[PDB]
Amino acid sequence: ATIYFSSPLMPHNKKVQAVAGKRSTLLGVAQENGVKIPFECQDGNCGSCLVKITHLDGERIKGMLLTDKERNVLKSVGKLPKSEEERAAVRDLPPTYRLACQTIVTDEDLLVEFTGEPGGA
Amino acid sequence: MRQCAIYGKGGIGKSTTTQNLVAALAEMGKKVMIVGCDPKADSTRLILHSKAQNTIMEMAAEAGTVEDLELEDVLKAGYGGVKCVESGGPEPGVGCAGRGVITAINFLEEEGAYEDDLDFVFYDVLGDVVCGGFAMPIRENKAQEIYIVCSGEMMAMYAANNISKGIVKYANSGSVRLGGLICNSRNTDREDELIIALANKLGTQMIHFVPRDNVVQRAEIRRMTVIEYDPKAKQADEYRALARKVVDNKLLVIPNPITMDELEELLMEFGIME
Amino acid sequence: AMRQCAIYGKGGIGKSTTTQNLVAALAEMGKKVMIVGCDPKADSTRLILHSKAQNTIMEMAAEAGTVEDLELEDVLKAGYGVKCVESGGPEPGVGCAGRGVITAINFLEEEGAYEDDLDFVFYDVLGDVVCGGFAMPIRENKAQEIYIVCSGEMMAMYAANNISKGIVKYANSGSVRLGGLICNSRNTDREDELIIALANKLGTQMIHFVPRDNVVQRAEIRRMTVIEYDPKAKQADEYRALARKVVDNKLLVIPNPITMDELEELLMEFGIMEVEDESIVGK
Amino acid sequence: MSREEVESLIQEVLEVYPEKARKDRNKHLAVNDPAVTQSKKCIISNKKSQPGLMTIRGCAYAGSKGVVWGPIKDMIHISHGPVGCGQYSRAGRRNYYIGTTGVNAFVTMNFTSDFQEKDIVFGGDKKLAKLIDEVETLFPLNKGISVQSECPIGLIGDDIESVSKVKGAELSKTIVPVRCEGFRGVSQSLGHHIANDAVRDWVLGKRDEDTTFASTPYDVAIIGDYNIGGDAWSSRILLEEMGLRCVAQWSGDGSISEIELTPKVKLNLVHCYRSMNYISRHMEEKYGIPWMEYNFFGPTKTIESLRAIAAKFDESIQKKCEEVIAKYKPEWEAVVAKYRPRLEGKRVMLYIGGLRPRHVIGAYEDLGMEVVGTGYEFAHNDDYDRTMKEMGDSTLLYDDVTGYEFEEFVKRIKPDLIGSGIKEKFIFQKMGIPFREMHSWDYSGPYHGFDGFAIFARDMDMTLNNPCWKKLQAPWE
Ligand SMILES: Nc1ncnc2c1ncn2[C@@H]1O[C@H](COP(=O)(O)OP(=O)(O)O)[C@@H](O)[C@H]1O
Ligand SMILES: Nc1ncnc2c1ncn2[C@@H]1O[C@H](COP(=O)(O)OP(=O)(O)O)[C@@H](O)[C@H]1O
Ligand code: ICS
Ligand code: CLF
Ligand code: SF4
Ligand code: FES
Ligand SMILES: [Mg+2]
Ligand SMILES: [Mg+2]
Repeated sequence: ATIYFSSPLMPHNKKVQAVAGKRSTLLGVAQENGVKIPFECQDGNCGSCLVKITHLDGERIKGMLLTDKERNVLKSVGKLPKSEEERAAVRDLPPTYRLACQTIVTDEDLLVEFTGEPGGA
Repeated sequence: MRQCAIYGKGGIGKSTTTQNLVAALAEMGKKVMIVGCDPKADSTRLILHSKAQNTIMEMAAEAGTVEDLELEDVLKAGYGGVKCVESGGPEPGVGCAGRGVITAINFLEEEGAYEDDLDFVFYDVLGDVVCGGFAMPIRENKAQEIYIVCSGEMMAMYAANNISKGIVKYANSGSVRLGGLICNSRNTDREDELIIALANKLGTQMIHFVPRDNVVQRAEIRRMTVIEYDPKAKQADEYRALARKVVDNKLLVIPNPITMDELEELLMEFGIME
Repeated sequence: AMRQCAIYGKGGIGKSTTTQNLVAALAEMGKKVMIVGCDPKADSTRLILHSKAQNTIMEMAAEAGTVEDLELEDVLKAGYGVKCVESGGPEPGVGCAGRGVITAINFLEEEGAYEDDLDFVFYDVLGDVVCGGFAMPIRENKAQEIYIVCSGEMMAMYAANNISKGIVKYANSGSVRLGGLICNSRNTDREDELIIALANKLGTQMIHFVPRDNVVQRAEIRRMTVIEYDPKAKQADEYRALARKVVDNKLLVIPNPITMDELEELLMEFGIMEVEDESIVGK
Repeated sequence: MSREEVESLIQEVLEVYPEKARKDRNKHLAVNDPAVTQSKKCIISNKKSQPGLMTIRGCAYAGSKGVVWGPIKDMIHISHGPVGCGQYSRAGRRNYYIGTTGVNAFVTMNFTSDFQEKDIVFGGDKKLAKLIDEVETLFPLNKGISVQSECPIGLIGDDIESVSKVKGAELSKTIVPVRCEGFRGVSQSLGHHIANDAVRDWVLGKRDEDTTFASTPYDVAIIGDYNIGGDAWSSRILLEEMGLRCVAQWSGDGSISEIELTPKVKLNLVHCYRSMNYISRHMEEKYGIPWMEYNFFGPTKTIESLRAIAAKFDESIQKKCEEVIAKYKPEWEAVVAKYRPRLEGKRVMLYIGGLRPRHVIGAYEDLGMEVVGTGYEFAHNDDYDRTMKEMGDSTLLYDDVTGYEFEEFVKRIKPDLIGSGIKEKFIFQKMGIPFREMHSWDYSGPYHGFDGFAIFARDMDMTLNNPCWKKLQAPWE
């Protein structure tokens, strides 16, 4: 799995290959590769690791489970429209916004954007 | 059904003046809503008579999630007319400090606590920095009317300017408008006509000038409002007059943000700073 | 050869003057110091550069399109033998208020301004609410020693408690420690021993007590530090002693959180707030 | 009837749970209103099971290996991890097929990586590569390999994608790495989705160049029929008698060649919408292949589906469909005439995994039974919108029902027949209530088509009207 990290804080987007389905989440692959995404909790409630996820290969989209904690934190930041919630509940499709500490790496190429700010502007 | 918000620097009597305004609004047959976004949950202390109202997010986290949260567990009506809700805030350094407002207001519309019995809904938002949840009521157009609490201190004027910039930025999104300026008084000279002049250059009106009085501290020890403590107190009549001008205020304008140098010029011409 | 320092506390405390007069006393020492104003007001360099206001980093970014094209010399201005930068805040209501902080320090680290050519580095940071960018130095271990400018006001107590909670939160993955508190007088009878009490309960010491002096405005009118104005005045001696003990602070302790119930009692003990009782709640 | 009695029943059932469990479970029980089109305002589906409530849901590995990938015969499926997972899923499902075991077919055999402590500590990539090599040497005839990951594979962080690519390049063989860890997802639905995604991202893309196949305006691909007891064969013969040509069967008696040839098909007939709607949608989006849902449970549903199926082609297919209907009419007429009077008026509740509760109401209603309660373990909201119309008014609807719950509703309702899985057959059989295994047809079948309808009616008369049900109570009690 290829990941492309992009941010205004980083002069250049970083490309790096990741192992899909590791118990360590995208938070781990961010830490091992010298990319800093603000992290402020170990229980997945702060929401400071909110990021934009884009799957460049639209055909290769992998189903996943949107857990209730991630759902509620996305509601707490507000980055969860009703239609995205319904789509994730029915078709098991990922939403555009994710949390770096709760998103699992899937076998595809992904682009992750962040502003360096905690979730919620 | 009008929605209002107190914006301003902390410690300028936002919670106290707001709560006394609520006490004044309760008696003339009006049912009103109060929620405070201040991270310290002291915005509903005087009405509810509780030592500290259990805020939304604390008992949402203890109950696992906000879905397992009941409206009755947070919607406490210390007085018959008015109900009281506290948004709360996270631990310092844990995420954005304004998402508590997000969750509180979202849950409030989800359970429909705004139904068929509301005359005024009034929020107490920290106006030191408008960002995230603090800037939110400007953004989704939830609060139609905004009132700014200020004093003669320069940081109060700068905070009011930041509020003006924020509302100007989001004027086209909705009917968010500045209904006027209310200024509490510290024991310093040449104050009321100052804030009047700030309103004059802001394009807005000055609502009322509330002074510093002794009865407020006694009410603080009592944990009941001045109007509930001493209805004959001149400060109680002052709060009643303030409330009746809020109800009878008609003009809602788009403010004009003011630069640093002109603010400084007013400050030196009044001599508040050298 | 770098000691990294942060100045914290509520807004309207008077910390920004404290930082600039403190930096000027280090200039008399001849220490090469850095001042970074991480405050949206963008005024923490007025009394050093004799200017109206330093042009912050994001104004350079907006006039130049991107931050990368920015040169070091326009951002950093050398006055009183000390170099100055200012971060500021974005337009109020969009994004994070501390965003520029993230824009500033990172860019500094990118341009080599943080390389060890200075004795001391200070960040004057608004500490009213602990938020991303405002808490970024505590998190990314960019400020080794933290000092709180706290007055005898309830708000100052609450802000100091929140900052100490932040430091103790990041007190396991970094060397961010709290040196002590600095007291700026608000003409209160019992404020000095009050902040003494919270220093003791917090597990730390007082750095100094700053008295309310009228010469501060007389120095501000020319946009200069009190040290340059009247080096023979007593306020200059107070700031010099504060600088000497700032250099000589060896107590960098992990603070102890204090409950709000105890904060209420501490204000009641120093007589600032009257004696509350449960049988006098209904009238 | 007695809708008020139903909601009072669910209130009196939900009291024993604590506040969290009670509040969560109250969203998963409802009274059917056929006028409702959006079930989201009446029933909540696809949620995590409450801990410690004796749930019936499986794992994603069950939904992928034991449901989708397993029926394929010419490929070898490797349970990557410990020993229990494959062992409990070995030949426990009656996905019938034709072939020779251990030589050219490997459905009813268990391939596992046999993980031990060192495998967990150090990793299983090299062991997986050696296992792939040993599979190639011991089994030359097989057309391909799939590697189903289990919970430890995902938890310890092995790279099965890289080893799959490397070994497939080395041996010129199709290796499909599928990540179906049991903790992934709340039920078998995510297993279905993961298996579908793996099928899409490996097999479908394996050949796009080939055109050597001769197509026909009458190419139809069966989707989501697993030949449980021979269901897919009956559906296929019914289709071929109508004049069409069945190219692909997914996945009962399914072959990898059929899977690869499927995109060259004029029309897709999806049987199980839940398990295989994702691939149907992907096919429609990419190849422009139209797909639609058909039901082959009971004569009425079979006739309706056959007519709708013939409606998509020229008049010759419609004439052949009418000929088939006329030919097969007397058989099911005789079956109905024989069995309906013995079967008239009985009430039945159902609880099966997905789309089976809604598919078989027609067969029950044809024989005079009525469904009073139904529900699903893992169906989403769309299946509920589809099934609300097919059920009568004031009937029971449940999602992820628990053992205590289901026991209380059956005790109060007192039906005459209950169709559910093995895990409830013997808890309900000791209460003196007839029970039918609705998953494996109780080692019988098939139930599709008229031939399977005859089996269905015979088995239901056999189970319901048995003397053993009259002797549960001692004569001296
Ligand atoms: N009209 C008044 N007269 C005297 N004191 C006042 C008046 N209004 C506010 N205050 C004082 O201002 C302080 C600010 O209180 P509060 O509103 O709770 O904090 P904040 O202003 O941060 O919301 C209170 O301690 C109160 O004693
Ligand atoms: N040592 C002092 N003695 C008297 N007044 C002071 C002193 N320090 C600051 N002040 C006053 O406090 C006011 C605001 O302080 P400032 O430094 O702007 O606060 P902040 O640190 O929040 O920016 C100034 O106008 C100044 O006159
Ligand atoms: S695939 Fe599914 S549990 Fe759709 S996992 Fe399960 S052979 Fe059931 S209700 Mo066994 S979603 Fe098929 C099913 Fe239905 S194994 Fe069979 S009967 S129609
Ligand atoms: S939910 Fe699914 S079936 Fe369960 S383990 Fe997980 S992948 Fe598998 Fe097999 S091995 Fe035994 S039974 Fe489990 S405990 Fe470890
Ligand atoms: S948006 Fe405001 S409240 Fe939120 S983290 Fe940034 S500064 Fe703090
Ligand atoms: S680190 Fe707090 S939610 Fe991810
Ligand atoms: Mg307050
Ligand atoms: Mg300042």
